[PDB]
Amino acid sequence: KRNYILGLAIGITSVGYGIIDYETRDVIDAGVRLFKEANVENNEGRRSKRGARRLKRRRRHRIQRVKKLLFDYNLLTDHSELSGINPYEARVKGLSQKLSEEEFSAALLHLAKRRGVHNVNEVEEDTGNELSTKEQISRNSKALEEKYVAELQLERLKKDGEVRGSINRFKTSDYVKEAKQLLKVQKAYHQLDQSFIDTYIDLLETRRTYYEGPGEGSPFGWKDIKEWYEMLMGHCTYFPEELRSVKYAYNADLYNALNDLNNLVITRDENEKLEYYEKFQIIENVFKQKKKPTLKQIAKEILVNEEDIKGYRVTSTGKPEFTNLKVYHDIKDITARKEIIENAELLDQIAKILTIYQSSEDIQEELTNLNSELTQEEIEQISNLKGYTGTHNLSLKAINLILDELWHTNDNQIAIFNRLKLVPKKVDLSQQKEIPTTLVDDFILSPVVKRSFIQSIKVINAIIKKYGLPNDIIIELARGGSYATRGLMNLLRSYFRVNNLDVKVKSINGGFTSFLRRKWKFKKERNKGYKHHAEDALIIANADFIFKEHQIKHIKDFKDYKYSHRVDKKPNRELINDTLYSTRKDDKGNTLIVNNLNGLYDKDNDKLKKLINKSPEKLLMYHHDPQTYQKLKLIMEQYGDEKNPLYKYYEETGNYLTKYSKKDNGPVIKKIKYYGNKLNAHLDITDDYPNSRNKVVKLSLKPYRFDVYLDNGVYKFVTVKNLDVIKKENYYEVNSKCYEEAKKLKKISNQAEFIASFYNNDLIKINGELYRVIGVNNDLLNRIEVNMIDITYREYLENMNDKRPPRIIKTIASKTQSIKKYSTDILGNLYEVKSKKHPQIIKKG
RNA sequence: GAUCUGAGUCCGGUAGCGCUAGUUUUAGUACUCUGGAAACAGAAUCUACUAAAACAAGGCAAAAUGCCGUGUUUAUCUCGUCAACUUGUUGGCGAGAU
DNA sequence: CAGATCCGCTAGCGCTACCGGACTCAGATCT
DNA sequence: TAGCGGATCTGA
Repeated sequence: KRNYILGLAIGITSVGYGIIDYETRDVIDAGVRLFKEANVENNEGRRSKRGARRLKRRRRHRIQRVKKLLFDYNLLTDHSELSGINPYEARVKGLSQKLSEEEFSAALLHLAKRRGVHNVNEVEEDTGNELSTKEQISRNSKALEEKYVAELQLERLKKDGEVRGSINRFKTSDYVKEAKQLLKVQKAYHQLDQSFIDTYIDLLETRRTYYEGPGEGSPFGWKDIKEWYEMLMGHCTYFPEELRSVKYAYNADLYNALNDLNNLVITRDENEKLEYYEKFQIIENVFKQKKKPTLKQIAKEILVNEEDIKGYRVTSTGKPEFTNLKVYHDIKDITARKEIIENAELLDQIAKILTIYQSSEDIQEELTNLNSELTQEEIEQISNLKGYTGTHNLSLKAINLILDELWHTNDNQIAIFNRLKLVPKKVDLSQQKEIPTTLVDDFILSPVVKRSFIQSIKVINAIIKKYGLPNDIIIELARGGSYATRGLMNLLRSYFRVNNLDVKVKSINGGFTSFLRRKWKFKKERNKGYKHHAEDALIIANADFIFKEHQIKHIKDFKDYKYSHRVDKKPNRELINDTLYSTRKDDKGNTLIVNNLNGLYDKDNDKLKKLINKSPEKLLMYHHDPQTYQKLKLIMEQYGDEKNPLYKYYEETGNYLTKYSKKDNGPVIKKIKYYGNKLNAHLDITDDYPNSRNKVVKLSLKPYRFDVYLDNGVYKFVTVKNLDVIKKENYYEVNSKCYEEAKKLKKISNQAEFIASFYNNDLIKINGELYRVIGVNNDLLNRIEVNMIDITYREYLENMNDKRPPRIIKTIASKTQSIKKYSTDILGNLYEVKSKKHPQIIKKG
């Protein structure tokens, strides 16, 4: 309808937008789009977890396979009990002496339990004494050439009293050697075939390789290593369809050499290009003779002085180096025969196999599959070859055409490609009115910048739909430098050009932006709010106005900012905290969680003394076996003013605090249990633990959403936890039984139906005040955590400068008058919304 | 100044494979009382060590052996179409609601 | 009963493949 | 990775 200049202030957590009229030169509308910062830590934690689960599942499956092996030979049965057997003593006995089949099974299962590290027996480094594994097992291996793993572990068990810890890391080769000696001794007495020993040793020593990955039933798996490398490697810079060539292919190295030789500038020829018959001679007398060509040796072939040579690439003060064909010389040494050397395609295939396949056994198999001329011995020699990794940026076909052209003409690669006329094509389809959001995914960015760009693209789409095609689009960026910015503008320019509705896209300069902000008065203070980002976008468009066209600016006084917050309705997230707590019934009859008090001998840690001063009965050692408590409390009161008597007592005696003993042999105490506050909100894990005397729970269960119900005037509130959502087929469905049960506790009438359903960062209007919901604080206490939409509560309190903690909790009780649900579009327009009836299905994909 | 190419260093990712640990329970041993006027273990379950087994709730798979589960996108409603393996949720157009 | 105050939340390495960026150098084309 | 899930505790 009306032309305008649109400013954008892309941040990590915010995309502020500002729309300034081209004619009146004043703001039409400005707003902010708030979203939680994308963090590499989130996905790295998810992947770290996925890997830990696979590790734990792999270990359990290996234990189960070992158990099946023991069953098939009747060594271990369901009637036998591993319990009561010390596996360390059993292993040390088995290395030299016969042992029973149940104790044999105990030793074998313990060996299969801990296998040792494989990454270190390949590469091990040692520097004195350190908290590293590569050095710890260095020291252990020093202690191993004398004795096996089990004997050293048992010796440590007698010396320090314990085996487990950082001291207990060893190599898989040591474990395999010990197990092999154990099995060699044991196979005489027991009925064990050779095949059983090899099967067990594979179970002990076998792990997946990094190129083999999970089972191909996984979404993360791959059928073959060739396909694994195919999806891994990039695509050609000119031919998107074509995959990159491996950088040590013979044609790629020839291409690089030809490129170098064309950069050569010779004066005696009075021309800048080198001759063809001369370049071929150089390449056939220097590059094919030396592993690394030398410019001085090139001077001999060119028959001209070195200072006449110019244009060679050089790195700092080093010699002028040229790109050399390592594959050609490597094949040349192992194979003197010239049919392999002559056939460049053979070197290309050999280099591709060497780069693709990570194992030497795989390389030999695929070299045999090549059915080439050279005999199997040279196949083994190539298999032993190493140093081939990475990919050349160009594809093999592009390299072939380019080198065929480079043999004759001395033009650089860009000129040859321009004469080859490959014209870039814009990836956007243009058949969608909105900017495609897939382009941001296409570009490689930091996760924070990628999410900010997606939000910015949707903001641009909404503005174009609401107001019309911008006259100009103007962008800033907080993170990513100017590189990500230029990618965003390449996207936007490509879309506008291909769709023929071209709009200028410009990024105002950071120095010029600072100059503009310094001009006049734009005060920046702490606790400004998101209106700060909105004002920055307005100032960005303001900067553009100065460049192309400051009196009576509406930017000075504009209390019309609209704040849009992203709503997170994504199911299946972190359900519950990973810590497992033990509970204990008190005298009264309430279930109390048990908390351990760690770091007793720490100067900074003074909790143990506070817990004694508050109430000593909270300590479990006061109630049970009180004499060590009385000794500890004598130590406690003796120091008094000292903040942590435990560390001081240990320092004076030289040893940590030990539990009371008349023989003075009592064990040292590292942690102390005390009684915690009673818990109502918990998840029972006690079923996992048979015959558990006391109930063991996980805590802090995360809510998904809460539905506000209204019966007979009083407002109710039902919480749907992340544990109540379960996945089937392609979708997520909340549990009907769990929802009905949770409705029973809140005792909502059957005739009542709910006002609305609230997800995280959803707008709610309680008693005429509108805040966005953070989450339900207490399900039983009927309180929900909220936050102010325009400014975060912490910043508002900091301006308010009060003592009260920055946290607002609202109670949905019998006294609240109204509850309303509001939604804002991405632009920030706020709407009262109508609710559906009881959402129990959410789609995935 | 910005694309392209290739020599390096230095950071950041995405996936994969493993290591030792951590929380908890059970069992055993130590240690704590008790008969003990003797043998024996009755309690206590606090403090350590060792083992096995459970670690986001769970869901698949059949053991001819293995896989998934903590991220990425997402304002709400009606409207006639079109899938989903045919009821309520989702591809797309319209329309409301500040 | 309504805020305020108090209190916890798994962890270190150790490799691998391929993708990206900044830099600095030697030369291409575009603006 | 500093916000979230909660329990206590004073007013009473």
